[PDB]
Amino acid sequence: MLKYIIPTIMLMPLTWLSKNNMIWVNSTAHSLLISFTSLLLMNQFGDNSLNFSLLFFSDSLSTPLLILTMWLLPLMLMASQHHLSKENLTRKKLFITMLISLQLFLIMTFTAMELILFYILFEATLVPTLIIITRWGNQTERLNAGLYFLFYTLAGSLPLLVALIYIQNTVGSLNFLMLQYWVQPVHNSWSNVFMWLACMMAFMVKMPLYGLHLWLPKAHVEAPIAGSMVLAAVLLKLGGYGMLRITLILNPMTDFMAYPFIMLSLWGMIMTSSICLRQTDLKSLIAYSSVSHMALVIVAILIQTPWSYMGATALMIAHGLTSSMLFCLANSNYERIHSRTMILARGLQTLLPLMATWWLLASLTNLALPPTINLIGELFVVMSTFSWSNITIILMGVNMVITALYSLYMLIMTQRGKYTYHINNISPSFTRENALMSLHILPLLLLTLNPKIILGPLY
Amino acid sequence: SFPKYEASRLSSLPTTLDPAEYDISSETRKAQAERLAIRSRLKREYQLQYYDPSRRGVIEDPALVRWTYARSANIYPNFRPNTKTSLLGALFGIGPLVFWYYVFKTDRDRKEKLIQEGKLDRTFNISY
Amino acid sequence: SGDHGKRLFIIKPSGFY
Amino acid sequence: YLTHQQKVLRLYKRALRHLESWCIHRDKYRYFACLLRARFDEHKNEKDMVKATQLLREAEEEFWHGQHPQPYIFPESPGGTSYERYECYKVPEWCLDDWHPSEKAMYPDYFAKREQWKKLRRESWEREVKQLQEETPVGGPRTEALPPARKQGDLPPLWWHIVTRPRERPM
Amino acid sequence: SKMELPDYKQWKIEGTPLETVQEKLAARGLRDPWGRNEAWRYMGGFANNVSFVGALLKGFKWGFAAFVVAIGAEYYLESQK
Amino acid sequence: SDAPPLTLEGIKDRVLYVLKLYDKIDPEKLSVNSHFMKDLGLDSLDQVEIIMAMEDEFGFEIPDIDAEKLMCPQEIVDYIADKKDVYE
Amino acid sequence: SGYTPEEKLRLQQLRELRRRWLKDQELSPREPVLPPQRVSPVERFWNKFLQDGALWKNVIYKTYRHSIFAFTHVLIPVWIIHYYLKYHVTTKPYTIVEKKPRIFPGDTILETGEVIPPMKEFPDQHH
Amino acid sequence: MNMFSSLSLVTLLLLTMPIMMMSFNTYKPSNYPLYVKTAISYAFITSMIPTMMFIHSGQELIISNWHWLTIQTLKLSLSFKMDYFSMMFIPVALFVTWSIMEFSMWYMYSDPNINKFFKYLLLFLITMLILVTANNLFQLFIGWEGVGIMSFLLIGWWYGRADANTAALQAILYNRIGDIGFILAMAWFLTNLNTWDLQQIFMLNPSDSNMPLIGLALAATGKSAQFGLHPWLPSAMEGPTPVSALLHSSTMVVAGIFLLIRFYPLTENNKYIQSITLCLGAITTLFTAMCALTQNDIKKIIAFSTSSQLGLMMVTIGINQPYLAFLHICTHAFFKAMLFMCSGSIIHSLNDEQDIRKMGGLFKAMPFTTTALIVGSLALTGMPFLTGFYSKDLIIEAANTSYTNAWALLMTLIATSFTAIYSTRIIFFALLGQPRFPTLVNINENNPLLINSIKRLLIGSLFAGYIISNNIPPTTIPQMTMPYYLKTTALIVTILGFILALEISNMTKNLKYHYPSNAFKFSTLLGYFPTIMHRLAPYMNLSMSQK
Amino acid sequence: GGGAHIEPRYRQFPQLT
Amino acid sequence: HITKDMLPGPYPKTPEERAAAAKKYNMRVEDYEPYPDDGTGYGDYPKLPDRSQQERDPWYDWDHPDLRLNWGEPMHWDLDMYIRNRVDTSPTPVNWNLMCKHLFGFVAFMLFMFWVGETYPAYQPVGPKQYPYNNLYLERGGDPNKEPEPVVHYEI
Amino acid sequence: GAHLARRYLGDASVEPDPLRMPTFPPDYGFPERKEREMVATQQEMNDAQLVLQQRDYCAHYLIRFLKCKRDSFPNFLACKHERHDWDYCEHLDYVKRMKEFERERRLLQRKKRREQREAD
Ligand SMILES: C[C@H](CCC(=O)O)[C@H]1CC[C@H]2[C@@H]3[C@H](O)C[C@@H]4C[C@H](O)CC[C@]4(C)[C@H]3C[C@H](O)[C@]12C
Ligand SMILES: *C(=O)CCCCCCCCCCCCC
Repeated sequence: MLKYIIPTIMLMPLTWLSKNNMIWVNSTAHSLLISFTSLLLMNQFGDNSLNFSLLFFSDSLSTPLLILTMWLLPLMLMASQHHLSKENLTRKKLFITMLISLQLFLIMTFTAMELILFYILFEATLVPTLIIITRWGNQTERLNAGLYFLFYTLAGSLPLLVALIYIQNTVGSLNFLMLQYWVQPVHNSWSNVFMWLACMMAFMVKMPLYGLHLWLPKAHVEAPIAGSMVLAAVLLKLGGYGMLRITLILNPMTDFMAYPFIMLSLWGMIMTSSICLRQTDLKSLIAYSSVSHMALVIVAILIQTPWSYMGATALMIAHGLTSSMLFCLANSNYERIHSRTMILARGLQTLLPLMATWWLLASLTNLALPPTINLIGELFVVMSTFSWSNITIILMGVNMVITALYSLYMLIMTQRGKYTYHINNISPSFTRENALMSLHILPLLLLTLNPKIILGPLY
Repeated sequence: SFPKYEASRLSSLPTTLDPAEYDISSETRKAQAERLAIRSRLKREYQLQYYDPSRRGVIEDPALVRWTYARSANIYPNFRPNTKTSLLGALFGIGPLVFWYYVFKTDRDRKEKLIQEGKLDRTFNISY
Repeated sequence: SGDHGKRLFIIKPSGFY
Repeated sequence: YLTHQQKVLRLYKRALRHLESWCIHRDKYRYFACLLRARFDEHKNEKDMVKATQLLREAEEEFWHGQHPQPYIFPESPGGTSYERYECYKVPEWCLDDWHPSEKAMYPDYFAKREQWKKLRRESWEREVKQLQEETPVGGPRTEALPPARKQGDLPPLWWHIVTRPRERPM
Repeated sequence: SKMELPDYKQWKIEGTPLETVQEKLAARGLRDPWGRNEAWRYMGGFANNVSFVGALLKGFKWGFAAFVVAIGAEYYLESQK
Repeated sequence: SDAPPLTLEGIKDRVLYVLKLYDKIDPEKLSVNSHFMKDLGLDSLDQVEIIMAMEDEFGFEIPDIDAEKLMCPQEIVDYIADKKDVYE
Repeated sequence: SGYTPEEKLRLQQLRELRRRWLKDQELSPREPVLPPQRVSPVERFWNKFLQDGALWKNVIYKTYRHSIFAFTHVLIPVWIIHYYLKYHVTTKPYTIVEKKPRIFPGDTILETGEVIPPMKEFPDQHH
Repeated sequence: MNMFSSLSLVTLLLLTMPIMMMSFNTYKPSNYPLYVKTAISYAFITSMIPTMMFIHSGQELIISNWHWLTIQTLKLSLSFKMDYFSMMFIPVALFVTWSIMEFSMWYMYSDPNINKFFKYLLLFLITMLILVTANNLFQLFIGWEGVGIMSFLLIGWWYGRADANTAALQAILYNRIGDIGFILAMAWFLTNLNTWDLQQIFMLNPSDSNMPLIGLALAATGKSAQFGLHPWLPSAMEGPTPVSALLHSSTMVVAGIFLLIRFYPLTENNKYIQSITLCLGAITTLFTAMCALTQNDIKKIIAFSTSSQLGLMMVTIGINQPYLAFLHICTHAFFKAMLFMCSGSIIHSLNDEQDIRKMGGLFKAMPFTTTALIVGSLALTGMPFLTGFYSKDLIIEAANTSYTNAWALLMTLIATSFTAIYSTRIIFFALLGQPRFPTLVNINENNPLLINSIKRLLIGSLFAGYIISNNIPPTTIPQMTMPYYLKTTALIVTILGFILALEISNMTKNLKYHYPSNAFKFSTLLGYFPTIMHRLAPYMNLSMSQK
Repeated sequence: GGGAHIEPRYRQFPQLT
Repeated sequence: HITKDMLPGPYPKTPEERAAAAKKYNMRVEDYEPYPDDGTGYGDYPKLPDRSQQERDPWYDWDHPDLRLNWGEPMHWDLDMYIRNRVDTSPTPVNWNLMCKHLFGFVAFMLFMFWVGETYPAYQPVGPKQYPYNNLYLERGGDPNKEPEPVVHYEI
Repeated sequence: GAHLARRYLGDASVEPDPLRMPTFPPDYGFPERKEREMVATQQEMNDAQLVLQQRDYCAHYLIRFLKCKRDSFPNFLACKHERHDWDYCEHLDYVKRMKEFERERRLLQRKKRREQREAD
């Protein structure tokens, strides 16, 4: 796994030693190049995962998230340069460096062979994000939302540290491969009930979970387009990774502890979908929309059915590709009207023909149009709930409906409408803007041709 | 005869049956004129920018911002121990959740025993 | 079509790009 | 506002249309139309303001249960068959600027005159500002009516878009 | 193009129900102000129009005439084997 | 629908020919610019009927506010010519 | 009343401003100036060859435009489909399953020379 | 065999070749509009070669031509189900599409995006054909959504018109709701059963299939616009007439019933589905006509006029008539779609006028239009030997001569006469009476292209429906024996509708003032189901969302 | 559009063929 | 770049504070009044009519005739939900309760009548469509090992 | 429905229940009932590829209808006469269906009078 870590590092001198005007190109050229080598990680095996050394390893589940992250760095740069053109030379190198490190932590995160090492990198991954969101934020309203991240450490990380340590002392090791064979039946006790909360509450907040989501709508409202993409495309997906792996040792306790979590989503999905119809912001509408899809994953992981895991893998993938594109698509308008309000500009299909083609294209797969992977996973999970419980179909049906209702509305409100008379800076779509969307939509469909690469490890 | 329509939230009254507008006195003449001039001044104030070639951008509406601003109401209003809405309002958001707690749980508890006794059909069931 | 000429100019978005 | 005197007309013309759709047939329509106008001429000579004020309440309370179940509406007017059906094709004029050079090379002549059209959109703008400051009451302008240009060569202020507003049929 | 507009006294109520309104209007003590306006809806080449019975029986004369020949031809083509 | 063209000269009689069937007017006294109230000795209530005929004649509604002021045939032509953007 | 003198005078300007303005929407004979663009000779062949028409010599052109579809859009795909069908589909089990052909009285089978026993004599209804 | 299967799959791929030419290359602009039509023309021929072989051999072929996916003990493929329905329903759809194909090449000459217009018309056709030929629920599901989405754009072609945006989402809202049962059905066949391939589903013959079928019942509730999820189907008439002609008259609306037929072996034994479906059509089949008796919109009336025909189809399935109901699908499509096109002729000469009360004097002023209007109506009303009568007389056989609910047969005939009632109210204003259109005459239909379009679609109803009956092989024991009045009750009540409406129509000529009536408005205002359920329900979901 | 082969009328029977 | 004071704020509990709010959104003091002081916390925003956009005249030449909203006008707290696309509260054609109850009649009427017909359906007075071979026991796949009960439907 | 009306509006017992029909012994005074033969045995029906509902006693005629039909291709008006042989044979069965019912109807009506006097 070193063959991808060092060249990722090597971008840092390239980001710095490079000439003045080739800073963007050089990283873009190689960053795209590295992802090509990333595809090599698809050498999975039917019975065994891929174990390089004691420090990194990637199974079938890990790789698809790895490809998305590496595939996503160049796309983040493309959108970035428009708003950074005015910034001075030194800072751009600073911002670009954080992404390179952000990718470095991520790629090492999902490939980590030892849980604590994963725990360490998990905490590290946040640090670049906070700078990016804060240092180059889009607002100055001082929301004072620190308590949420303080709450994260209090109810999340910090408890997780103790439980991880406790397991090692008791079981004798935290190497996931060892855990496969030394996993012990976790009987019922008040201590274990406390241990269980330590292994999961940390990942629930990041997904996020309904009720615990207050940071996400306000995190995107301020994070720049460069910061937003990784957050919803990668950072949200960290929790599922650990939750899928960590849940290896929480049985049978999870058989009843999941219900308060399951109910939060099952009902959480509808609540978020409805509010989006009321939202007054392109990004915020996507925010809760993000909570919607992530809610489905939580249910899949907890029930731990062979189909749940398969469907969960694509939902993170498709949503990551979906929302990431939506932010870029939404941020395309921001490049003209410099606003997040959804009603300030309307009828843009009258002036941005090819832009609307993406809008219609992206929205189609947002609501899980068949046979796209957006629906393969989402439709995979819906069936699994039926064996767990037949009643669940009511909420999934309602959620899909409303998710189909607001998804087309946002498209309807903006593109299908009458142009704003006073607006007078709707310039034609630039090559960069259209190119960025195209890189998103295209592979999203291609994977539909071959589903065997994001089916998860159960396949 | 012609039973007058019962005014409802979803059915605004017809314009030519409201008794207010049939008589237009100073108590109505004064108000009507003030709004037009106020509306006119806004049009005049907006008319400059709309028909001024210099502008290249989007008008920063002050009405829109406040409308958007008011939506993001986070902590500024409201009091914690306000029994009128806190207890009942909190129910709309925590009430139905417990209702599902028994719905699915009862079936699964119900379902499990049947399997323990074979009282449910699974003979051709694999996907789970 | 129906009448010779009678051609009216079309205002369009700039399609080049 | 608008006075009840004009409010008489707002039911005179509208009531016919629902009657018109009810009449359907042409001979019926004129005859029934004469029936309605005859009723109007029952009180058309009534000059009592109290009664004329009071001779409109029932009419509005009378028409409600006579209104058409599916009243007819003209095509191009709001709610009609061609209600803004072609707004999706109408294109703003101000977008002319962003036209690519090669694209503009197809119509060299038309764009040449526009520069003069915009020319008087710029030079005339300054005096157009003052042109309202003699017809500008304090306390905000009383109405939104506008004056013409009291000279030669200029144009009434606040005119650019309406004069340059697209045509009814883009295609 | 030039759209020659015919004479404006062509539209009239004589011999058409438009004046039947006028005839009944005498008892009503008025007159239609637009008597000549809608004379075209019964003038100009719209005097005769087949009613519901005629609509279904549009052109059935020729088919009816040819129908008898066709059915008989079966006897003509079947009597001789 | 092939082409439903519109010409001001052709429209000229369409507005005026509407008056040519009125039973409250002498056709010859009427002029292109004649004011209805004074030159034609008419009234607003009578003027309402003329405005209506244009909607059956041409097929497009007329606002109540602007219908009244159209006391001149040229103005009525202007309303029809200007609303449909007909200039020749 | 009517459009007040200022309004009517205004309207004269506004309307004429539009009347004169709308005249700008036509085009000059050279405009819309399009570049030369190349021409494929076989299209040139019909351009000069179709300046006459004729009975037999007009359906030939329309027939020719209908000749392209026969092989380009139809015959080739069926070769592709059938070729792929012949080796890349038929060579697999249960990729194609066709219902066994019907069986009728008075029928013989090619394979084994099979025989379908004739049905019993009917009760001999009026027929 | 090889020839039969190989030549069959060409249509689906052949139709898609023009689409592949829209995303690529710029070789020949200005000729695509004809390009697509000829492909269907060519496609029809390749859609008739299977017709010959199928009838002679009855070779129902299921072709699995890929191994797409595989889960534990599952396998998905891009397969097709070459069988009776595809071989017999495809030719009609192309035939209608072929007529509509050339119809749209003229009507939409006013649209610069005409080329875009065809970029989607050919798309929908592809999805619909894939749907019917689908051998599995998933692949079948794909078409269930393609028709849903392709409708969205085509419904809302003129995106400016608020009616399009509201109506387009109204249908999408309903269309999605139907899928809830669809996704449910897959789950049940995945939990209790283990696959989504019809081979295993039918052979296993489920013993308790109430739940899976209940989802199927819902599937047709909104997609086919049955009552309870009906209102959207008329809403489609806020947009292009040619768009309404194919999607919402002949091709998409048939989806709801089709699934029940495609699952005929399962639907037979469970009568719980039959009753509600039988009753569902019963309430709808009259509620459509009962509403339609006094509606006053040419395009919407046709929609309602189509609605009742669709509403009755459920009753036909509700009476357990698998293959007899199938005929009503093809038979209705021909003229009704032609009526849309005929309504196009009226709207053309009228220059964008649609009120039924603004039409008349068209018997000789519109000779060709008048020509085909009666045949569809007479065929629609059940004229003997015509395309619509065969189903109308045949379908009423079992329902009135087999075990059925007492109330089910009640509305069965009450609306049956109403079927002809609005037709007379239509042909009256449409053709009878002196002209009532605006002063200027824009009437002209000497357009050869449309005459070709009318020619092709005028013939089929007269003769094709008759022809279709002969070739199809036996699959049922026809109930040729029954009381004469029951066999002729349709032959008795049929003439009543014309006369009864004629009694209603002509008495309105007399110069007598009118009188309001509640029922005159309850049916006219659509029973208040849309006027109410499309205000509060949006308000409930949205006004209550913020809390 | 062969040069207006149909000349529309005003309040008249259509100029058919 | 907008002043703090010109943004939504607390509930004004005195007319003097209310003076700004009405002025703030260009609403005369008479037309202005906010929600009741409670935990709802909707701020100093006004209480505009619960009406849709289609009700407003379109004939006026608005800045935004699409929305029928003029620049500088206030917006209903849920004006987004009252837009032309969304819920419409224009005058209705028929009486409210009766309109709702007009739906109630026909739909409620039909459901029960089916159950009435379910007890006494309609049919023909004929016997079963008789079949041979043990009532098609074997045709239906009946197990050959265990023969069914003998079936012979005699002539008549 | 005269039969529907007379059953419930009249005495319910007299009319045999359509679903449970037949409900009385086959030999309730009905001697020497000739058997109903089957021309086409199990083999022929199986190879005929016919819907079970399409399979009955009269179906042995139904085989003849299509046999000509398959060879009739491309034309279709060549096997018309053969159809009536099965249809008329089907026509007889419908009457039999009507005749089968009455033997159940008569017994219920007749038995009422016998029992009425047994306790009058
Ligand atoms: C290979 C050929 C190019 C021929 C050329 O040099 O113009 C390609 C390019 C343009 C195509 C044609 C155009 O798309 C339209 C032609 C006329 C009709 O629409 C039928 C298809 C039609 C016959 C097409 C056949 C083939 O696909 C063509 C003919
Ligand atoms: C019920 O479905 C039909 C209503 C008519 C019943 C017929 C009653 C009169 C004739 C009965 C004797 C003849 C047998 C039909």
